Amino acid sequence: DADKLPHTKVTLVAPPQVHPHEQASKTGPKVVEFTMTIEEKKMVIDDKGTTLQAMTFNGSMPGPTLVVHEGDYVQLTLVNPATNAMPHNVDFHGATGALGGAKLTNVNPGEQATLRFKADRSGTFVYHCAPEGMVPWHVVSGLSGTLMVLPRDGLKDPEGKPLHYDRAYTIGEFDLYIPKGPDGKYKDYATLAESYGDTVQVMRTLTPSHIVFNGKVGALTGANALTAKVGETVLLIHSQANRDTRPHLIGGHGDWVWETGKFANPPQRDLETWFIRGGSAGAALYTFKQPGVYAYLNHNLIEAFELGAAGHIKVEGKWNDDLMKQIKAPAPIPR
Amino acid sequence: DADKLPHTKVTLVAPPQVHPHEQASKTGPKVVEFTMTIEEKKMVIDDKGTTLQAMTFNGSMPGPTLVVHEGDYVQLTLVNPATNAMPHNVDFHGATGALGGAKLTNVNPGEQATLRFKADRSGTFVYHCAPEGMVPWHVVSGLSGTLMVLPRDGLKDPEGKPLHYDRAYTIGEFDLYIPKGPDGKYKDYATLAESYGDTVQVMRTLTPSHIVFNGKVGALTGANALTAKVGETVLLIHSQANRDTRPHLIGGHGDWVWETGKFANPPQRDLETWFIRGGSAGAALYTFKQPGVYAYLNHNLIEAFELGAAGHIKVEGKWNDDLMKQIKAPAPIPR
Amino acid sequence: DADKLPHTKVTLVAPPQVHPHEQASKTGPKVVEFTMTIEEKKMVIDDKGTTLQAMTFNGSMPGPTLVVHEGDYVQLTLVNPATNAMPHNVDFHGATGALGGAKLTNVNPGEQATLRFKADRSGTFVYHCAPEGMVPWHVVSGLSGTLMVLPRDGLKDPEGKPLHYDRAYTIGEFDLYIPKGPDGKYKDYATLAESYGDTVQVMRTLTPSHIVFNGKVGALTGANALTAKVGETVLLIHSQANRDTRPHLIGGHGDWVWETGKFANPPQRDLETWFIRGGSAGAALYTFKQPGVYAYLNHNLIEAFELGAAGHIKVEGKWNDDLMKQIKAPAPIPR
Ligand SMILES: [Cu+2]
Ligand SMILES: [Cu+2]
Ligand SMILES: [Cu+2]
Ligand SMILES: [Cu+2]
Ligand SMILES: [Cu+2]
Ligand SMILES: [Cu+2]
Ligand SMILES: [Zn+2]
Ligand SMILES: [Zn+2]
Ligand SMILES: [Zn+2]
Ligand SMILES: [Zn+2]
Ligand SMILES: [Zn+2]
Ligand SMILES: [Zn+2]
Ligand SMILES: [Zn+2]
Ligand SMILES: [Zn+2]
Ligand SMILES: [Zn+2]
Ligand SMILES: [Zn+2]
Ligand SMILES: [Zn+2]
Ligand SMILES: [Zn+2]
Ligand SMILES: [Zn+2]
Ligand SMILES: [Zn+2]
Ligand SMILES: [Zn+2]
Ligand SMILES: [Zn+2]
Ligand SMILES: [Zn+2]
Ligand SMILES: [Zn+2]
Repeated sequence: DADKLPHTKVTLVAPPQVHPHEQASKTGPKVVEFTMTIEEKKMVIDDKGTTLQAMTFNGSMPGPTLVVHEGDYVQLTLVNPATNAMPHNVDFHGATGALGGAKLTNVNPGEQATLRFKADRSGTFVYHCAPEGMVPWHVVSGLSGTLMVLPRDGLKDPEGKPLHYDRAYTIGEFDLYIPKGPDGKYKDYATLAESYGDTVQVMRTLTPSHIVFNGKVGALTGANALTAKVGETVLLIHSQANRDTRPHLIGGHGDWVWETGKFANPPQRDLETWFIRGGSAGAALYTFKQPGVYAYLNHNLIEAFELGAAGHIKVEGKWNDDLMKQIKAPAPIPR
Repeated sequence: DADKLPHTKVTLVAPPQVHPHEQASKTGPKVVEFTMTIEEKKMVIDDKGTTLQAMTFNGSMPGPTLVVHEGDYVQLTLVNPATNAMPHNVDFHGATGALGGAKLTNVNPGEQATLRFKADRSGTFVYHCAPEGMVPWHVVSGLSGTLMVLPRDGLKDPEGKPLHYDRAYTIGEFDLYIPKGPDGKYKDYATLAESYGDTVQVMRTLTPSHIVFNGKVGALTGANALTAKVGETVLLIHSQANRDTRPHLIGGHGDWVWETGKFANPPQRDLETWFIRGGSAGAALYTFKQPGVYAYLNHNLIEAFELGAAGHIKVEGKWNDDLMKQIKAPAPIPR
Repeated sequence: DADKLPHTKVTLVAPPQVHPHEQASKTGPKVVEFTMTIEEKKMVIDDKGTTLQAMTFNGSMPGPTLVVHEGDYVQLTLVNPATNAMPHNVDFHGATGALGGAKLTNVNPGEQATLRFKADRSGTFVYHCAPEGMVPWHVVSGLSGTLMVLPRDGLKDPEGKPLHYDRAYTIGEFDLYIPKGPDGKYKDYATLAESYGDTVQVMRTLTPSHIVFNGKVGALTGANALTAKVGETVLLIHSQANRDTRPHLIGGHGDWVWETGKFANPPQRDLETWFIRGGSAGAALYTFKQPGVYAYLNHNLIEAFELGAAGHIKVEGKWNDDLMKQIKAPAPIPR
């Protein structure tokens, strides 16, 4: 019985970080409380100055990652401020009933609601907005993120041995549908409502103009690259709420991967490239053995290098000649 | 030896139902006899009045589901009436040899043939027409369905424990390629042969105009919604003979799923969204715990809500506040 | 320590064959030496005379398959002759560090380099060229192939029982992006550099003009069909370095399949159609039980029959009436 359990309040953090949490816990079930606020905002998504009339949870794409343990209850307060123009709600793939909660969280601008559900299944699960008659537009404009429900005794390999991570990162991949004018340049709209009709026409072609990690081309590069060090194990959470993708770490692997994202199933090992189905989140563990700059990308290489689906991980530490060695550097062909 | 076994005759039923059958059986192997008749027919596929020059098994899209047990023999009589214009045949992915049977069932209008094959592998398998030189057109125009071969001792979980369903439903998803004229409206053709050339041109773009469950937009809604009740376990069979899809139950899950559709492999549990490869059938079990109207859809949300890949399940019974509760209804933001 | 182990030199062979090798071996770890030479060349890819300005490893699409055992070291010499125009390198998905080796193998025309890496993970893995700023163009123009790393004690089923193959075949599937002129005919270019700008524009549509096995439409048909015989077990290696595909054997199955391509994971059995993610190689075993001409294809049937993704296997031996029998040949409908 839920209203008799202890409550705890969690403060969310912006992607690509994930808020502090315990993996294996001796703690009993809790009601874990969160809040999120919708923000409609225009956003620059590429190096040409192209804009998207965007819709976000807490101001970011993706929304923040929420983390609980199997058997906890999630209690979310969803706020839709009067500065917004549209109605919104939330569907948790991790929940059971009432269209994932969407039927109980319909909030017009100026309103809020509170939902509770039991997180009775372990894994990474998508959440997204789903207002009647406007579902795909709200999703592709930026309203999605991940709930992670960890098993109470932590992650396990196929033989039941313990697995861990030292840091977690969250990557949301967004297929965007930006309209063009008769001059062949991308259109810039004064309001969110004015972008609607033209955007639906692009969507129906099923061809994205851009595909970006965390809100823009190059979001996870330069000063904003992911980081790690040799010997450290990282969890990479990858959500795609609308379209399939195929993650790959250049110079690495997926040591243990749940591509369907559900921790009660055995992971697979040694993957070069894995597959996240549109409408889900998956998770990969990797332990760095070499330093350097890695690329993490969608391995449809057109989607990655032409359309935007790629980022960087900068890894410090000591080079290992046993794993790889330059025997002869590039030099003229002997004759 | 097959011609020495008992024969039984089965009467097929129209989708989305599946004909009565036993799951676990003590019965020994049988020769199980079926008949199907091809019908070429023009069909309205959307709410605008758009038509498809269609080709069907028994008058429906998909064709009916055929159910036998591992070790039975399937003996099908295929009839091509003289009212049809084209030659046809059948390829069972469940069979071994002769292009799945296609080489032995080539029937011109006015003809019939009878094929027998051993159903020696368990799972859900696609069948489809495949006439030399015209294969993709006949498949995308509607000629596909599912053969289910159940293990003799019923379905099993990864630990070998028994699994069951109380009702089965069959959903065929069809990517359609309808041509347009210079005014930008869909074309209506007087005959099947006249649609051919224009349709090939659309197909080569790889962009469907429509994607529909069971023959039309909204086929599985209103009076024709699927039904169930709290406590009941349903099997959802999903076939796609030409193109990938990603099934999802809104407010539910896949309790146990064989996404590749082959029952001798362990299922996965707790899936949010699964993946049916073009050219296959997969199967999901779910036990309802909450009443209400669920949506069952392809979670490329453009494909579902714009192009047609979505239906409804109406579930009766008692609401469960432990799984989900509205703590505070939508109301003004406190100030 | 690698520079203290025995060295062996291997001679590569052209696809669809794979060079002779042992499956299970009592041999200890070796440094296994290979060489490959890049060849830029114009190539006819269809029956209309269409050309591709191509880039290849050893003159073929795909590149040759390299085979070692888990714990061996791969030592490759990569040569870029002065007759070529562009810089090249190599990224092995099977390797750890330095962008899979790409950072250590940058060779301008007239140069060569030698790389060594430990093949410490079993499976089939893609290798491909990846020059800074030009990655997708070099990959889709033909620069990819497969490294197979076999477990030291051979392939195993989910229960640890031994599995074998009698012959191996390697199939590379290539999505091509050929530009058209204002008359709607495919363009023919005098040099590789002149095709670049127009080709990028086609790539960004994400719609291939052609999809071919081993370099052209019908590559693996007629005199160049694959072969086998009843009772023989074949391994079919399928690589796709840029785009998803869904292999199917018409009249057969995947007896045991590693669709993600990594041999330390249990295979699945009885598959009708499997899935190779863009940016990977997978492997299927099948034992022929019936003679005849099989088709092996991508089961997006438009991609196979309209765009080129299909080949043939000719199988000799004795027909088996227990598995399949024509009960009644095509004949007039009785009245
Ligand atoms: Cu919304
Ligand atoms: Cu959803
Ligand atoms: Cu037909
Ligand atoms: Cu087929
Ligand atoms: Cu290159
Ligand atoms: Cu790669
Ligand atoms: Zn309480
Ligand atoms: Zn509280
Ligand atoms: Zn907890
Ligand atoms: Zn819409
Ligand atoms: Zn650690
Ligand atoms: Zn980069
Ligand atoms: Zn008989
Ligand atoms: Zn009989
Ligand atoms: Zn039976
Ligand atoms: Zn055709
Ligand atoms: Zn039941
Ligand atoms: Zn609906
Ligand atoms: Zn040495
Ligand atoms: Zn040597
Ligand atoms: Zn070896
Ligand atoms: Zn490029
Ligand atoms: Zn053998
Ligand atoms: Zn053929």
